[PDB]
Amino acid sequence: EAAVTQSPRSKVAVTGGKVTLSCHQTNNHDYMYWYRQDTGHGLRLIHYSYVADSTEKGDIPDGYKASRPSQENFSLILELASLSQTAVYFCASSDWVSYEQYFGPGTRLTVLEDLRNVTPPKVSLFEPSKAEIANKQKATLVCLARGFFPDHVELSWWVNGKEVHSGVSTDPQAYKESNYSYALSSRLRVSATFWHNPRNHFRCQVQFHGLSEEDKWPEGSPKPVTQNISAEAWGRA
Amino acid sequence: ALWGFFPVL
Amino acid sequence: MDSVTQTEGLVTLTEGLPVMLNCTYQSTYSPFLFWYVQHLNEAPKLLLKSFTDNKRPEHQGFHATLHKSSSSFHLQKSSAQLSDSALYYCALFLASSSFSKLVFGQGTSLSVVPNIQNPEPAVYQLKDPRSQDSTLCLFTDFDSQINVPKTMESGTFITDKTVLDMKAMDSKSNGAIAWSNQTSFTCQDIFKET
Amino acid sequence: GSHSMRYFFTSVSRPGRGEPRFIAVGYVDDTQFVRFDSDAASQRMEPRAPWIEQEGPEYWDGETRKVKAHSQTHRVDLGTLRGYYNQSEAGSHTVQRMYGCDVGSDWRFLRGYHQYAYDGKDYIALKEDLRSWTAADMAAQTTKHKWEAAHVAEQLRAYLEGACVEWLRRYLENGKETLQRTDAPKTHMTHHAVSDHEATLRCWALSFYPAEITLTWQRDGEDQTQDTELVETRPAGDGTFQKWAAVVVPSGQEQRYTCHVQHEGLPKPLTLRWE
Amino acid sequence: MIQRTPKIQVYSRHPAENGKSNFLNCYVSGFHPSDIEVDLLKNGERIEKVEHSDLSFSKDWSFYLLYYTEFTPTEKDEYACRVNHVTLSQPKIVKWDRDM
Repeated sequence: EAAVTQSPRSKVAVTGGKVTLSCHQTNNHDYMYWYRQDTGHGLRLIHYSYVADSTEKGDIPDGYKASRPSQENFSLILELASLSQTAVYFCASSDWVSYEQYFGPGTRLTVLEDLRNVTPPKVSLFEPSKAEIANKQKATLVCLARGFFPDHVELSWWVNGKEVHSGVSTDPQAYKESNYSYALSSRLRVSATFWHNPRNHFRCQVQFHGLSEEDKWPEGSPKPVTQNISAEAWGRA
Repeated sequence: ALWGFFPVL
Repeated sequence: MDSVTQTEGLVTLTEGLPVMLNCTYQSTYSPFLFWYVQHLNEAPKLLLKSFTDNKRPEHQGFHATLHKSSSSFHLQKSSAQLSDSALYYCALFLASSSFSKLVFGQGTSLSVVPNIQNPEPAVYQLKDPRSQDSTLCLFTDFDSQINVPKTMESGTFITDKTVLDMKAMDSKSNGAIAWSNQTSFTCQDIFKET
Repeated sequence: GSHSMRYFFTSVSRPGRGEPRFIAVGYVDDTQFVRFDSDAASQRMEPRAPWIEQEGPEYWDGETRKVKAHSQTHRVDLGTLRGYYNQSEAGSHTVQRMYGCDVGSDWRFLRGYHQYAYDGKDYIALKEDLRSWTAADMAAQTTKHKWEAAHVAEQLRAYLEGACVEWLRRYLENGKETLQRTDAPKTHMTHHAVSDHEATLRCWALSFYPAEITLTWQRDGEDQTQDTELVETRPAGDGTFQKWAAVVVPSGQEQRYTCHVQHEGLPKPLTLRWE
Repeated sequence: MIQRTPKIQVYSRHPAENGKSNFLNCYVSGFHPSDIEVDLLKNGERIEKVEHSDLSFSKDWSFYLLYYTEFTPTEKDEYACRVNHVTLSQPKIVKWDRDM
């Protein structure tokens, strides 16, 4: 029943810019905490709070400020963002039993030197091997998303206008192919009978979290905003 | 030094 | 002075085998330790506590015994399942002379792999029809005990193995994908060991 | 000899004010060393002994954030108990809390305390085994069940046998000249005629440290409380304590009575007779 | 619920000697609840510069406070302590008797 929410879920920032991470909680908990996680490891305390209108320094407070305007809300503030602040940020809350801490969903933040390198993915759908269909009576479609920077992406599969989860295997983490290029892949395996039916529509959708409308972008190139990019194929005899 | 755990009634 | 040490990196384990994730600590005062778990794309939640009486249990299948003499709080389970694949945090609660805080370790990633009963290793080539001469290699239906090679060449990329589940009766598929930027690239020699 | 460290917390709900009142004081034996008052300007833990002044900025920040959390907790506790006993908001109520540890003369843990009173009456207390709770009524049973679920006793034991004792020894050393001294009582007797057949003998003990003292009257070498007046041990204000005991005796029988002074700084117990 | 009336002790820090600077103490103990009014008096007149200890209590939960001011005792100056508490219908005055 105890639930913590965070906003935003994703942020792309410039070095020297201001970032505000928000946390909301209606558990009637006096204690709130900010943690950062680095490359899927570690959980280091930045700032904490036991009462509204007061904040305490954690283990690693440098470059961060925090604000607790009410019992419900706990802000994390980066006044001058640096490359070292790229991480996943978790908010947490507890009552007096402060070893039982309840975490928020997390915030993926990436800080960059300039916003020019931010690029949406190119999504490709690779059709099944006929050798696989003949020998195993199964068809593996492969979705490949390439050429995107940073790695704030979500991949989904869509069969006949509906999202599927069964028969799906997506890479847990995106792969850095170049310094400013990521790749992600997924598999959708269906039966040979299903792939052979011309009615069946297959689509892989990649949601790319890029810049927000507030971010300044020069004319010429299209702005790399939050966008969905798909590739699709149909059943064939 | 004070206790650092704060139980309620 | 008050710290936690966990098993470094990734622990890979076959389904049905016992879990053993190490946690040691340094504590000034009488220790209180906790195990936290984070599943992929989820929040960290509490799993179990070091509390009584004499050492033993909490949470589900998972249990941990505190040995104060050697400062151990290892996470254990009798039979690992595929759903147990997660990130596990051992934590030290400091609240004696200082303000209540949890000190987390680095976390140990657990990867539970399936026992592929009838392996049928096969390398396939797949094409992107919208692009001219764009191809891709798929290594599938292999055993969980074999090693998938990593990239030695620039331009050529190979992914780590993933597990695919077809809710079609019993269909666990290990799979690895490879692609490149070269003129003509074979699929048979890229998934070659070392 | 033996030593102790105690913290005393008083929270009083104030019906005519915007906030309740919270006061926290730290004692080592009979010397107070820290204070916090929710109504004071600083809003920090404050030094009250010379020897605590050698502690650094981290100690004072630490004690400040901790005592403020105590203050907030005991503020909520007032509202909780008001609900437990189904009392209105119109009246003023008092929550008191004490905790701390005793050491022997070898400076090793002897006893630990953790107890509460609501409106002067025992609410909940930790037993000497340090695993159990004495809950007076059904309201305190609700508190007990909260604490057993959070394993509070086990965590408290860690403080009282660990952090409490360690910090006590640290203070005892830093304030060696003050806390480890023993001042023998300066004693004298006074005589006052209350009537033509009765007289008051008063036995004085002055300038002694620590506060622990036994003043007893005897009549013909036999303990006499039946007519003895004994005032509470009072502070002189300079770090030493005072106490007196008086008996109303028949006139002409003054010399049949003896006062007996027992104190640590006294090599042998003193016997005093009116001359 | 529980109401305990204060015990009042008026005394000097050091044995009083005329013309020598000293401290006048008023010690209120054994009272409940904690709300209390304490005044030190010189010839029935309220003394301005009076300080007090921080609120504390005894094993039996009863409160105690020390009120004190620096003073120079003389032959003809009278001193007292005036205390009011919820248990007392009128402020209680206890005179300083040095020769007790």
